[PDB]
Amino acid sequence: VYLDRKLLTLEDKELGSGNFGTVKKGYYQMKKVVKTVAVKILKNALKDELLAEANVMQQLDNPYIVRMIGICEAESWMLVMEMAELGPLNKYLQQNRHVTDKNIIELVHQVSMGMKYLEESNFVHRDLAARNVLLVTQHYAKISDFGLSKALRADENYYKAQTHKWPVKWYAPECINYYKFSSKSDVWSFGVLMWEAFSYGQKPYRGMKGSEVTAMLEKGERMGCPAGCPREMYDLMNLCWTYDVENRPGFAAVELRLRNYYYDVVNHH
Ligand SMILES: CN(C)c1ccc(-c2cc3ncccc3c(NCCCN)n2)cc1
Ligand SMILES: [Cl-]
Repeated sequence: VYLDRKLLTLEDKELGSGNFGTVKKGYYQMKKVVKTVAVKILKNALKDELLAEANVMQQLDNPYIVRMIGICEAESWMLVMEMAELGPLNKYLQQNRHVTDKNIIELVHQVSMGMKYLEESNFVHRDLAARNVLLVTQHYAKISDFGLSKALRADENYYKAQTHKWPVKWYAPECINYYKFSSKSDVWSFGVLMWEAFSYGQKPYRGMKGSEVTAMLEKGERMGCPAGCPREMYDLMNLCWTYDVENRPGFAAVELRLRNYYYDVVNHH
């Protein structure tokens, strides 16, 4: 949707940055109330990527996915989104070390619900990481950052990339080796995201080059169990890290395992 620039107010507060430009906090006027927003502003191919990112967000409607308000064509191209005011999950857990395991399970289960919907909708995220999980509240997570997302063709269950700056530590072997991105590749990333969440926002494969990560994975080696991570949660991360794409579970199976485990945790102690 095309938004009116006069109805938008930008704050000095920078929420994010990259080659595209920045993300700033703002306020947008709705029919009656005013809405707090996060605005992706482009620096003045880069314009087309923003419109495709808006096109994907327009098509998604789920409680666990950041809602887009619209696009604003003014001093620059802007993508206006509802703000998840607690911000990225990795930074939040680095600053709040006392969040319980039950609370982490709850948040990771919400991400899996959002991804089950994306899988059902036949979109591939291609940038699933804890930095792209945003907190609305300490008990409500949403998936953001659809800049690399693709709508799958009607005849294929994967997107084939033509070019190769990629978040390689979050990518499945088939992505790195064959440039093929499927919902199962997003499951691998989700396993890295789970490790990050139970490691209170620690970076995965710390001190390792992307090429050293690839070699460790090719040898059947994986990151260890995070300190105090429940065994059932670590077993699920390893299942997400199944090398062969055909034996790796899809998001329906991942979400069901997280649902049953979470409702078992809440029913106990
Ligand atoms: C508390 N704090 C430091 C903070 C930082 C970032 C956000 C925030 C919220 C957003 N909400 C909706 C869409 C994008 C959002 C965004 N984006 C950019 C990077 C995300 N990988 N950042 C909020 C608070
Ligand atoms: Cl990386």
